[PDB]
Amino acid sequence: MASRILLNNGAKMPILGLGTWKSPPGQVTEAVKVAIDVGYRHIDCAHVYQNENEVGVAIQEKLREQVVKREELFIVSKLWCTYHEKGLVKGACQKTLSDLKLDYLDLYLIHWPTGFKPGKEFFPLDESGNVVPSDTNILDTWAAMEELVDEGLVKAIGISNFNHLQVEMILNKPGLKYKPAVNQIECHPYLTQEKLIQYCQSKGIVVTAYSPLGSPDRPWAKPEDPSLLEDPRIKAIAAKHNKTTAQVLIRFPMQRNLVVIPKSVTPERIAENFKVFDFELSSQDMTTLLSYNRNWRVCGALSCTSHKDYPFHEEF
Ligand SMILES: NC(=O)c1ccc[n+]([C@@H]2O[C@H](COP(=O)([O-])OP(=O)(O)OC[C@H]3O[C@@H](n4cnc5c(N)ncnc54)[C@H](OP(=O)(O)O)[C@@H]3O)[C@@H](O)[C@H]2O)c1
Repeated sequence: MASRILLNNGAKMPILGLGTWKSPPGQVTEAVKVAIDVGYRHIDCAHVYQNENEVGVAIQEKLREQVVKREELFIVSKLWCTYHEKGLVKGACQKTLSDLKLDYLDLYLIHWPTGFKPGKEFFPLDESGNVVPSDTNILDTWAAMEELVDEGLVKAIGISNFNHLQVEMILNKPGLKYKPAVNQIECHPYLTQEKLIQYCQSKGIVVTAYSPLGSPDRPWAKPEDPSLLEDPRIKAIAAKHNKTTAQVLIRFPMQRNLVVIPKSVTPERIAENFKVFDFELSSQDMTTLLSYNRNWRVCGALSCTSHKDYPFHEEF
């Protein structure tokens, strides 16, 4: 298992990264410092997570300490839904760069295919609770992303939570200049994503698996929801390999040629989650884990279900 995967922009992306959604601002600086100290070279960020300033403090300190060089890091962020308009994309990217204290991103993603009305609120609502869309379309937002490459702000551009017809819309865009390098999607044994993964990989688009542990800290969790980390069948596979359940859940996407971005703020877990390059799941293990699919989504975008670009009506 090599540590990096080749993207269709010619750059190499570390297959293991640190997630930062829900990482409290008063803990994420230490989390990222520890991660870099124990070998992580890829951090997954987003403006909407409201902690990029604190992530940036950690990155900058480790660069200043010469623990790593900038070229060895792979920093990812995402354009939030209220910035899909042509005239807002550059400023949104620049705010993320300023907060992360970087002069380029390795990868910048359209966070969701749905554009929302610009303004201070990340989820602008009408008086009856529906998200207010913007009349921007995917293709014009993509052209704005391409301009970021040509201005030197980002090395690669990609998409997140795009279904296969939305990916196809970009691939078929008139005048397409840069293909998406990555589609970042939810993926784990309860949402195995075979169809969308095969489609993206067949087009040379690398898939990143988010919520690989089932996001046990997601704010809308209910006690009755399935729990990957507690699933006795997954625990049994981990026991057989003398690894933790989380380690199996991280190794699983790696062996499907995916990038994976588990989140933790706990130093011991940050280190544990990186120790996944020393064992192999068998083909039988892989097929058994795939068999647990139940089309269960952590991130269903349930308040956007009437948006014209809502991604999860299509089968994939
Ligand atoms: N593009 C998108 O729309 C999108 C959506 C969702 C997520 N993401 C990205 O993907 C990242 C990962 O997904 P996620 O944050 O939803 O959840 P996740 O990585 O599946 O799970 C994170 C949770 O697992 C716990 N955990 C981590 N390592 C563990 C271990 N070894 N043993 C036991 N528990 C462990 C963490 O606890 P502690 O932190 O307390 O240790 C935290 O509660 C996000 O942070 C974000 O960067 C992107």
